[PDB]
Amino acid sequence: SKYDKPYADPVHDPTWRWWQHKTKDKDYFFYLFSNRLAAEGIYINMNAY
Amino acid sequence: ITVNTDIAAVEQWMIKITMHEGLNIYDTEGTLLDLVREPILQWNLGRVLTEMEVRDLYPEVNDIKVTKSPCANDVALIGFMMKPSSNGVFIGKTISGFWTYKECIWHDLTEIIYAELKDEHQGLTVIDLVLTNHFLVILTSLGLYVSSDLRYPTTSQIKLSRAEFCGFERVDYIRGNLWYNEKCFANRESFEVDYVTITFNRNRTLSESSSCFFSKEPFLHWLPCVFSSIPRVITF
Amino acid sequence: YVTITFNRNRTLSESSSCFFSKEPFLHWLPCVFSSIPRVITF
Amino acid sequence: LSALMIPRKGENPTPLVMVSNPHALGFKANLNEFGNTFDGNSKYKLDIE
Amino acid sequence: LFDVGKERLVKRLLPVGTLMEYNLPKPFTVVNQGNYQAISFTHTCPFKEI
Amino acid sequence: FYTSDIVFIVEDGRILTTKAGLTTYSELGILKDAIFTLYYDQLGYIHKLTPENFDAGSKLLGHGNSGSIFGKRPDLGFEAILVPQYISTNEMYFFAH
Amino acid sequence: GRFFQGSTSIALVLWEGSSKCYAITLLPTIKSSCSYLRTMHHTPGRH
Ligand SMILES: *[C@@H]1O[C@H](CO)[C@@H](O[C@@H]2O[C@H](CO)[C@@H](O[C@@H]3O[C@H](CO[C@@H]4O[C@H](CO)[C@@H](O)[C@H](O[C@@H]5O[C@H](CO)[C@@H](O)[C@H](O)[C@@H]5O)[C@@H]4O)[C@@H](O)[C@H](O[C@@H]4O[C@H](CO)[C@@H](O)[C@H](O)[C@@H]4O[C@@H]4O[C@H](CO)[C@@H](O)[C@H](O)[C@@H]4O)[C@@H]3O)[C@H](O)[C@H]2NC(C)=O)[C@H](O)[C@H]1NC(C)=O
Ligand SMILES: *[C@@H]1O[C@H](CO)[C@@H](O)[C@H](O)[C@H]1NC(C)=O
Ligand SMILES: *[C@@H]1O[C@H](CO)[C@@H](O)[C@H](O)[C@H]1NC(C)=O
Repeated sequence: SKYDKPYADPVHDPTWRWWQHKTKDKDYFFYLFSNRLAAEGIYINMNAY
Repeated sequence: ITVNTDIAAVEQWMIKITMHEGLNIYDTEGTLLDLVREPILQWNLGRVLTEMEVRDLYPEVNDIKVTKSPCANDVALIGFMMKPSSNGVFIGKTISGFWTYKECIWHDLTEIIYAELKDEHQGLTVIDLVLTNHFLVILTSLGLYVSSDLRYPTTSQIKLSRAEFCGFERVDYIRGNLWYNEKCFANRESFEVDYVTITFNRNRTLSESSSCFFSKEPFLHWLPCVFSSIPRVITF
Repeated sequence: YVTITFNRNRTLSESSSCFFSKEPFLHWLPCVFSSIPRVITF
Repeated sequence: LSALMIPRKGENPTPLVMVSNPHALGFKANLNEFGNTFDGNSKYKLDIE
Repeated sequence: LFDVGKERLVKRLLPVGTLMEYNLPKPFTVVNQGNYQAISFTHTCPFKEI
Repeated sequence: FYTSDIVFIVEDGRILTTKAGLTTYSELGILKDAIFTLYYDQLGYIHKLTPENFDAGSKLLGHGNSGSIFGKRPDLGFEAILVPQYISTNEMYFFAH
Repeated sequence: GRFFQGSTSIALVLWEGSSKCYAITLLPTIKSSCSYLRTMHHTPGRH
C-alpha cells in the first residue's frame, strides 16, 4: 500500500527496498541459526516474503 | 567393482543383463554377492553333519526358524526347533537363497553350547535366533547366547558367551521371543545403533520382577524395558 | 567368614547350594568348585 | 539420426538397430519416450549416434 | 433437518451434474456379445471427450 | 524390502498378503502342510521351506511374483443370493441377501 | 535439511493400486550426513 509513490524505483518488487542493505549477509544469519546460537531460534528467511 | 577388502556389512548387488543399454530390449535380472567381505561366512559354525545324518533327524523336527542378515539376504541361517525327545542344536546355512536343497549345508553346535555350562542338563533345541549386522544371537532351550563378534576372525570358530538371567529355568526359555528391527547399516554412520529385545512369559517371581529386557550393540548389559492388574509387555 | 547353605535341585541357573563370604559381605562365592554329594556345612 | 515410433495400444514391441558392416561403423542408440498422443498411445523418440 | 436428535439448520451442496447422471431411465439396446445378451445404453452425448 | 511385500500365515493354513502402506489385503490361498515356513529372497521371489523340500514355485516370471507356489488364484466369494440394481449408466449396486 | 544434525524415510504409496502389481511402494532414504565420496582435493599445478 506504500508502493503508490510517483517516483520510479530502479527495480520492481517493492520488497527490494526492504531486503537491500541487509541482503549482503544472509550467510551469517544462516550460520547463526544452524548452530542454534541466535535469537529465539527463529530464522527469518529472505525469499519467503 | 570394489577396492576395499576388509570384513564389514556390504549390501548385495542387482545385475541386469541387456542386449543394449540405451535401447533396453532383452532385460534379465539377477544377484551378485561378495564373498570376502561377508561377516558371517568367514567363521565355521560347528561340526558338519553329513548326508543320511540329517535324514534320521526328520521325524523329530517340530518347527522351522530363519534369519535374514539385514544388509544382504540369501545368506540366511535356518534353525530347527525339535521335540524334547531328541538332543542337539541344528542349524543349516544358505548362500544361494534356498534355491536347491543340496546346498544347505547342515551343522551342529552342541559342543560349543555345552562348553560354557559346567554340566549337560537334559537336551536342548533352538527356540529362536537372530542375526544382527555384526552379531548372532541364539535363544536356545538352555538360555541365551551371543556370539563374540563377526568382524574380527581369530580362531575360525564362533565363540559364544552365555547371557545371565537370574531365576530362569528351562521352562521359561521355551516361552520367549527375540524382537529386532531389520535395518541395514552399510556405511555405518555414527548415530546408527542396534538393539535387541527379549520377552518371556513369567509369573513375576521373587528373584526377578520383569519379563522384558533389551540390550544395546555389544549384548552384555540386559536392562528391563519397564521401570518404576499390572499389564504384560507383549513386545517392546 | 560366613557360610550359607541351601537345599536345591541344582537347576539351570544355579549349580551350587553352598556359598560363603568374607568380612565385607558383598562377594558371595561358592564353597565347592569343579551322585554329587550334598554339603551340609562348610 | 532420429526416428519416431508409436506402438500398438496393448502390444509391447522392442525396436532394434543393426549395421551392415560392424567392422567399420559403430553406434549408440537411445530410446526415450516424449509426449503422448490424443488417443492415449505414447510417441517414442530414438536417436542413433 | 427435523430428525429427532439432529433438529438443526444446515447448508448443503446440491450436485446437479450427479443428479443428471443418476437420472436412470434411458434408451438402451439388448446387444449380443460373447454369444450372450447384454444391456448396452445408447450413447447420447455426440462426443467422447473434451 | 524389495517389492514391499508382506505375508501372514494363519492357522487353519490360510495365507494373507499385502503391500506395505496399503490399507487393503488379499488371500493368496491355502496350504495344509504340517511344518513349513515362507521365505523372501533379495529379488522378491517367495520360497516354501520344509524339511527336505525347498520349493520356489511352478510358474516363474521375470519379476518377483509372490503367488507362484499356489496353483490357482482362489475364489474369494461366498455363497449367497445377489440382487443387482442399476443406478447409472456405468455403476451398479449388488445386494447380498 | 532443517539445521545441523540422523536419517528418515520417504514413502510413496499408490493407495488405489491393486496388490498384484510389481511395484506399489517406493522408499527412498534421506541421511543427514556426508557421503564417502565427499572429499576436497588440492591440485598442485605441476603434474
Ligand atoms: C554399493 O556398491 C558400491 C560398489 O563400488 C560401493 O562403492 C564403494 O564404497 C566404498 C565404501 O564402502 C568405497 O571405498 C572407499 O574408497 C576410498 C578411496 O577411493 C579411492 O578412489 C580413487 C579414485 O576413484 C582410487 O584411485 C582409489 O584406489 C584405491 O586406493 C585405496 C587407498 O585409498 C587402496 O587401498 C585400493 O587398493 C585402491 O588402490 C580409491 O578407490 C577410501 O578413501 C574410503 O575410506 C577409506 O577406507 C580405508 C579402509 O577402511 C581407511 O583406511 C581410510 O582411512 C579411508 O577411511 C576414511 O576415508 C575418509 C576419506 O574418504 C577420511 O576422511 C577418513 O578420515 C577415513 O580415513 C573407502 O575405502 C569404494 O571406493 C566404492 N567403490 C567405488 C568404485 O568407488 C558402495 O559403497 C555400495 N553401497 C552400499 C550402500 O552398499
Ligand atoms: C502365573 O502363575 C499361574 C499359577 O501360579 C500359572 O497358571 C500361569 O501360567 C503363570 N503365568 C505365566 C505367564 O506362565
Ligand atoms: C529335587 O527334585 C525332586 C523331584 O523333582 C524333589 O523330590 C527333591 O526334594 C528336590 N531336592 C530338594 C533339595 O528339594
